[PDB]
Amino acid sequence: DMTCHGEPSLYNSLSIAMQTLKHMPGHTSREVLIIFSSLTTCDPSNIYDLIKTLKAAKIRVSVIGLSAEVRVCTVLARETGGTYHVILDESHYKELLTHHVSPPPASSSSECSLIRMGFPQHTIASLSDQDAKPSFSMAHLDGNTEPGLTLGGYFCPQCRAKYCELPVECKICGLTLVSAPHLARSYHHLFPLDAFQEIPLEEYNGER
Amino acid sequence: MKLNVDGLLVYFPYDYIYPEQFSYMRELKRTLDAKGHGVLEMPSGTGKTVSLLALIMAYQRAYPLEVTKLIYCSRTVPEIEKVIEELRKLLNFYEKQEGEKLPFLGLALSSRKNLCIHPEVTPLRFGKDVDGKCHSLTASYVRAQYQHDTSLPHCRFYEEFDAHGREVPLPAGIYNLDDLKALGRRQGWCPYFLARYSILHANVVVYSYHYLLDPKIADLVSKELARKAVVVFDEAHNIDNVCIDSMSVNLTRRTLDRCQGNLETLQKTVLRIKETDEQRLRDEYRRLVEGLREASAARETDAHLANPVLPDEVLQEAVPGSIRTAEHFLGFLRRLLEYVKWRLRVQHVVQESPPAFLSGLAQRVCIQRKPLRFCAERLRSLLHTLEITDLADFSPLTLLANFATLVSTYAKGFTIIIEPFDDRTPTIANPILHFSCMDASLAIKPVFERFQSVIITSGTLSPLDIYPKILDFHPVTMATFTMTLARVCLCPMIIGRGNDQVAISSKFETREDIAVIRNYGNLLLEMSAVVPDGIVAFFTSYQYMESTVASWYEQGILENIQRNKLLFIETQDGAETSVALEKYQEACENGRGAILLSVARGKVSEGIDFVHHYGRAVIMFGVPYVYTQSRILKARLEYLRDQFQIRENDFLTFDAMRHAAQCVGRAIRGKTDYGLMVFADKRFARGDKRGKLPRWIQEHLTDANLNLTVDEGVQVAKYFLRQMAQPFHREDQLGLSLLSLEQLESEETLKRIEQIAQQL
Amino acid sequence: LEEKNRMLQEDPVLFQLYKDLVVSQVISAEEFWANRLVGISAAFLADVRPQTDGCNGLRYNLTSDIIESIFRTYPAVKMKYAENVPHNMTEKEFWTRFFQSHYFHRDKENSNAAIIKRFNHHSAMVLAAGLRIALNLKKSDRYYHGPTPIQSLQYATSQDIINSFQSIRQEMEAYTPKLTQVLSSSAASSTITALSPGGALMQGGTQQAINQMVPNDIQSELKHLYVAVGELLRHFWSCFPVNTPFLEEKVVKMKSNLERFQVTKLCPFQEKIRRQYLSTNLVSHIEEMLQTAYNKLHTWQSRRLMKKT
Ligand code: SF4
Ligand SMILES: [Zn+2]
Repeated sequence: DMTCHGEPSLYNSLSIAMQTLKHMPGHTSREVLIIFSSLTTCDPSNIYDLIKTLKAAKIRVSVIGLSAEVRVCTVLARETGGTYHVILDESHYKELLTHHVSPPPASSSSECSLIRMGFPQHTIASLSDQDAKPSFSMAHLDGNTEPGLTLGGYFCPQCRAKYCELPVECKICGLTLVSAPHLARSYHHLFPLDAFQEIPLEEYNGER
Repeated sequence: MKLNVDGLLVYFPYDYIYPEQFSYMRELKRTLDAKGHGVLEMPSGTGKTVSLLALIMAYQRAYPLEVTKLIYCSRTVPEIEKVIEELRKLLNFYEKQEGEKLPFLGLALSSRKNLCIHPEVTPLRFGKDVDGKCHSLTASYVRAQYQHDTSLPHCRFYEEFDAHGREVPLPAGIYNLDDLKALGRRQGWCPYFLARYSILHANVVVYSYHYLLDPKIADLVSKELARKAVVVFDEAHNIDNVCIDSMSVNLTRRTLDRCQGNLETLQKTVLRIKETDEQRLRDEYRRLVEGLREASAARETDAHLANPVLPDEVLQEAVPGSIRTAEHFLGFLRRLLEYVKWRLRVQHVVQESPPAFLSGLAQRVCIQRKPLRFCAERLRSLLHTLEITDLADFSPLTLLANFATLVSTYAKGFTIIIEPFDDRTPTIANPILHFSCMDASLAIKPVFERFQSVIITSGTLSPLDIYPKILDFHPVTMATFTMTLARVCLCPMIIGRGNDQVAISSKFETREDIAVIRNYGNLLLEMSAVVPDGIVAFFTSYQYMESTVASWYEQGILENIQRNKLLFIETQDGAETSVALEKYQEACENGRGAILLSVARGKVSEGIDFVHHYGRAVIMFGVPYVYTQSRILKARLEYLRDQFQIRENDFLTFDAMRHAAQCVGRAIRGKTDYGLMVFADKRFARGDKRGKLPRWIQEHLTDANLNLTVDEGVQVAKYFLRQMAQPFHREDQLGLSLLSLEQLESEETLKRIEQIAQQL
Repeated sequence: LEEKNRMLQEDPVLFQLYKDLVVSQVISAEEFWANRLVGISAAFLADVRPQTDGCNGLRYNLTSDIIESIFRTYPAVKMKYAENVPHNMTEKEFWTRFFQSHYFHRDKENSNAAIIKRFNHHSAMVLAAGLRIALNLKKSDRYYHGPTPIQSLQYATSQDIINSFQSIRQEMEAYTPKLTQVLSSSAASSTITALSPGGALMQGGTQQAINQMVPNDIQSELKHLYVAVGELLRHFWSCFPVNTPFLEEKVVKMKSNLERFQVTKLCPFQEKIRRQYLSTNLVSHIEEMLQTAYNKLHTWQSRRLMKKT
């Protein structure tokens, strides 16, 4: 229910994204998706310098235009390693989004570091037991609404930080609290299912 | 890549070749087998130049005798630079393929303005000033005196070339204008004189139309050209206009005043030198009476004011004794100038034939044709014998002498038009005489009769029969190469109806219509709001464009257009026009929409090329018919009708369609380049007018897009942009629009290539 | 100071946190603040118009954003403003003159040329101001048995199992459906008892309303203490791992601040619970976290001492 007015500012958005992604570790991939409805944008400074800075920062930028192809956006996507697309219709937009859901292939410059992660259990405290210590969730503390005093939940093995949502990286020690199903949820990408051979029914003399 | 074209090996510098390129190579080889002139039509952006250069190099390697030297004629300096770069890349590919540097020498020729290094002549803003200063610093009489006096003015660049540059010719290779300047600076020589000296040695010589088509400049190149040389003309769709302009003479009242002043100064100088030394006049008289061959053939450096326009037969005859005396010829020139001014005093426009004007001059001024025939020779001798350095101030006298010589010898195909009032401002006394030439073929007549063959190609060659009539010759081959595309890169559309269903037309009666202007403004606004940044709009005339822009601003529609995309409008001044074009290109490369509004006769339509992101949308506002009020155009149309049975309306339509195709045909650079073509006029729907479009463009002109509206055009543009902006792979072009090495060997592919091209 | 004060006013919780950390001498203000620390469009002239109200109202709405855009596009306007406002003329008078001047109302060859030149100059000024790896794993069986630990997979006895496999194969070879043998009244009663409330299957039961046992003010104080301790521990763990000598001093200061906070705020809060004798062990989580941090720091100090041995 917002109001659509003015003109897009690609330079400011890219600068803000780079500032946010400046502190991110190198091994983590930096991916940018841009929805460009208008064909013209206003940049307070030269965008090519920002393009060079993004290239040095190893950030992938993909642009899906709506009206037509933009030469500047195409060059930016090519230099950043991303893909530029143009929307044909709603079905084409959905297909492009589904294609962009899959992780992009890792480039040569992609780092390979052994990151350490913790997998806490769902610690649930019973009021019958004397060891029931209700505590507000750290994530729920961030909201203006009063956090719910939960009897149990997930406690960080590294600093005993309490979180009620997973997979959420621990804010205190920076540890990424994940679960075994979460890790296995991307295993299908590791072993993609190859397309089966298509032989017409008439030419196939076998089981019906 | 190696190509076998009718048993001839071609070293293609790219890994793939278009089928149209193979057909062009085959047809060019067939034409070369006949040693005759030929006309071929090839779509722009198809790499025709690369194929032509490769085939010429293959022919030279196989048979140097058949093509002793290649001649390339172009339009602008950037074209020469691009040709030099492409030929250098091809030579590098040849050297890599063969492992050795071939003994191949290529050279580009330009004026002294683009080849001067002297610091004093550098800041000059005009080539004529540069030429005059160079002549003053490199005069033959000045050089001889400077030999005994170093303090005298001189140019070391030419002197060192004369002393050192003549013995050692340039090594085999290809050099650019900047490369030539750098070599001259390194060696202390002038690249202009060194290039002129090395023309006879260069296997390929590339220059512009003016350096050879102009008879005044023809001998500066043709003297070192043999009969077996092959001449190439690219984008020569307006060669007739260039020849007419070269053969046309314009005189004004200010020109007459300057001529009178320079004649008075010349008479004073003659009197002064005669008082100082009368022997020079006697020596000049002896030279003239004994023969003009002695002076012309012994000083090749005095070619500053060469006049090779007259046929070689007239050169043998000497100047009549009545005007051999310097004072007699000065009085003759004074009487001629007075008669010309008196004739120009007429308060109405006078149309005359050269024979009638010559007869009138003979009756009044007692001037026979024979003494006036040698006007240029006597003027050249007088200017050479007086050691005149600042010849720039003497230009009007030379122009008048050349005009008189043209009248005295050339009669058929010329018209003298005397207009004392400007067409734009008849209230202003502007007495102007036009010696308009209606026979451009004469300017190309010796070229057909001297060289082995002439190559003519252009992207706007819709009628294949008018050019043989225009140039008065019979080309051996007249073939148009149809363009085959795996992906439709062009969407030409015609919009003769506005939003309010107003009949869109560009006739001068309807040019002042407010409704047409408002419809054009709405169309431009929608195009800016829809089509990408690259927008170019070609109008019909400068005044019409200015009125349309003013009406758009007053209505306020142009304000929203500026809100969508930045607006750049060219002016008459080319200096600020270049800045505007640079700003437009920068904005298009900065992601902000830039819109250009030019005229079909402006500089943009002449020598400006658009990249894929620059030629996204080209819109022609009506058929660019030439302003008929020019009596020169009417006289040319009458002469063409009386000499070639060509209707004036047909010629005007052909010229307008050629201009439109030139404006729009530069928006495509290849298969990967796609652009939008819009023709906002109902007149384009006419069968005669529509049929005068290039075949590679007319074929893609779908009848479903004929005479659409603004909304329909916008929808079609959206569909075309969305379809053609999808990612594409060059592998898809294989077998359909692109041929690999293996695909060439297929006989079915060869049959398809043969079927692609058609001869007429 | 003025800049620092406004930040506290905007967030009263932070101001309360600032008071609890600095005024109570838990941390210094210096260390407190150490951790805490437009394109140009061509429509600025055409779209911006003198707004006419219902009854002779010139609603200028002269926002500074439009004025800055005009100055960037037209330095002459800025020069006139500097040389006239507010001495030669007022700002409103200058704007009225600009509206009434030919500069704004540009609206015949001379007029068309002037309009074209103005548009080209505007476009040029706007443009000028715009700048100012293939993977091949070795042991795929790790995915077959992933994070699942070694299970109790036991292989049976020798060939006799096949004979047992025969027995069932002979047992169910001649099978007939049965109805009475499926369920019995005693089995049904046992199943009901297991499924009855308070049974083995019905694990546990009702619980206690912890919300009413802890006052809402105590809940808010606990939330504030949780936020403060979490921020302090995040700052502590941010230094870890300690790779530079400065991180050692920073972690020592962080531990001192944590101890000061625990003494000054946590302990009086503890009695606040203890005076109310609340049975909820809210402080127990805080104590566990603080002890974990202290043990981690002590262990790292022991490692550092051992590395120097
Ligand atoms: S000789 Fe060459 S360098 Fe010297 S003035 Fe002439 S063109 Fe320029
Ligand atoms: Zn943690």
